[PDB]
Amino acid sequence: GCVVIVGRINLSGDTAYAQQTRGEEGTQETSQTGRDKNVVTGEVQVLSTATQTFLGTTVGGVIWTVYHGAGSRTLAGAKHPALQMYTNVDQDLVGWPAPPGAKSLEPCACGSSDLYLVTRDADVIPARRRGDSTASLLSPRPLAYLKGSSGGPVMCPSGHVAGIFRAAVSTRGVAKSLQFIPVETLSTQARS
Ligand SMILES: CC(C)(C)[C@@H]1NC(=O)O[C@@H]2CCC[C@H]2OC/C=C/C(F)(F)c2nc3ccccc3nc2O[C@@H]2C[C@@H](C(=O)N[C@]3(C(=O)NS(=O)(=O)C4(C)CC4)C[C@H]3C(F)F)N(C2)C1=O
Ligand SMILES: [Zn+2]
Repeated sequence: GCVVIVGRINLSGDTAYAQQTRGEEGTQETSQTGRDKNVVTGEVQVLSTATQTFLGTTVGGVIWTVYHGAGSRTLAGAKHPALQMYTNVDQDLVGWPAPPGAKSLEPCACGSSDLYLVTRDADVIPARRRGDSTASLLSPRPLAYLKGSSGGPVMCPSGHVAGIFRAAVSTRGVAKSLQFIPVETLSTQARS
């Protein structure tokens, strides 16, 4: 089937919030068709398949997300579904051309180690960067609270995107660190 945009998160300005755009029935129908009547607004899109829900982040004109969520599927669009311009299983990364209305986030270059994840519910979860692709949670939290936020943005204090949430370091139901796809990896991405 198709990946469907069932919601959005606008990060510019005040404390962000999530905005639902479709329901169960409409998302199933639109994953069957591939025709998305709704307009695209925001920098972070809530994405769903017939079975899974996750996030995508708009950077450099492209909606990026995780392969373990979208696989090789297409993204519903105005007229027809959009084909993936980027696919990399090793990086767990996939990318579709950003349609009209999708606002891109600017890459981070400040070197700030004080990052935060924006979840699918628009919660802010801070973490201290300790490597190229890892950041330690300031407080451990149950893994279930992070589920469904893969593909969401890992942000710097300035509002620029340092990375894309990919996986969690967890033990016995409790997450201690986030692992993400560095933003520098999305610019050096081969338009297949
Ligand atoms: C134990 C754990 C937390 C479940 C697991 N940790 C884990 O593997 O830790 C190791 C050690 C340190 C980093 C990581 O190195 C391995 C990298 C794995 C990977 F991620 F690159 C990945 N490449 C794939 C490529 C092709 C096909 C399948 C793939 N499957 C993968 O990983 C899988 C998926 C990923 C996941 O659940 N991501 C999140 C999420 O919310 N998803 S989701 O939206 O609900 C949903 C399932 C709908 C899409 C953000 C974390 C949230 F839950 F916090 N996983 C397992 C984990 O995070
Ligand atoms: Zn920055």
